[PDB]
Amino acid sequence: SSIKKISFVGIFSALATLVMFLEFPIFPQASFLKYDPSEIPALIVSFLLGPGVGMFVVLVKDILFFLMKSGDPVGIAMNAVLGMSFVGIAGLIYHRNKSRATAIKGMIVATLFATAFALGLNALIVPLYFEAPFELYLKFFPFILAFNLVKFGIDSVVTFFVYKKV
Ligand SMILES: Cc1cc2nc3c(=O)[nH]c(=O)nc-3n(C[C@H](O)[C@H](O)[C@H](O)CO)c2cc1C
Ligand SMILES: CCCCCCCCCO[C@@H]1O[C@H](CO)[C@@H](O)[C@H](O)[C@H]1O
Repeated sequence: SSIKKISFVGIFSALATLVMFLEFPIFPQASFLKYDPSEIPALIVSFLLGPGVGMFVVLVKDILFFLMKSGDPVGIAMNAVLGMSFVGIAGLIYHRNKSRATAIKGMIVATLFATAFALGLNALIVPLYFEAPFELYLKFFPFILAFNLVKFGIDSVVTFFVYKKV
């Protein structure tokens, strides 16, 4: 209820900023791809309060996380760009047919989109970030694909066993 909800968002984003400190590289080769489950707070916020609010959370989350981990602008900007895209799409699908069907149809789609958005993004970033030629990206390609497919897929199914578990 306005003031009651502003605080709810504020502590959930500050909750996600916390969870972002258990980030681990999962892939030993790809030390740049690091998994954190902080996209599960925003996915919950996006379902209750709307797609724009969910992106606001991951936006402020990564800003705070960047203020505390000052030294990864492009990486954090990548996580913010991919993160905002994951929740806003999942929020939008859920948000015209309250039917629980749109909950998973949005997560299946959002997981696929954010995965595709990551490959296209890294295509002109992994060359630029490592100041390398385009072939390095292609060495990393199946790991970038498997990562964001697993990261957002896990976040999709974990948020579902949160709604289930009630
Ligand atoms: C080159 C680079 C590529 C990244 N690619 C992805 C990605 O494909 N999917 C994802 O979820 N996060 C990705 N990240 C997010 C990363 O785990 C997070 O931003 C770390 O905080 C990097 O500092 C990427 C980060 C960098 C630096
Ligand atoms: C609007 C109310 C929503 C409920 C919020 C309670 C906490 C967040 C939901 O799940 C939790 O998230 C953590 C971080 O990702 C996980 O580590 C943890 O295992 C899991 O239990």
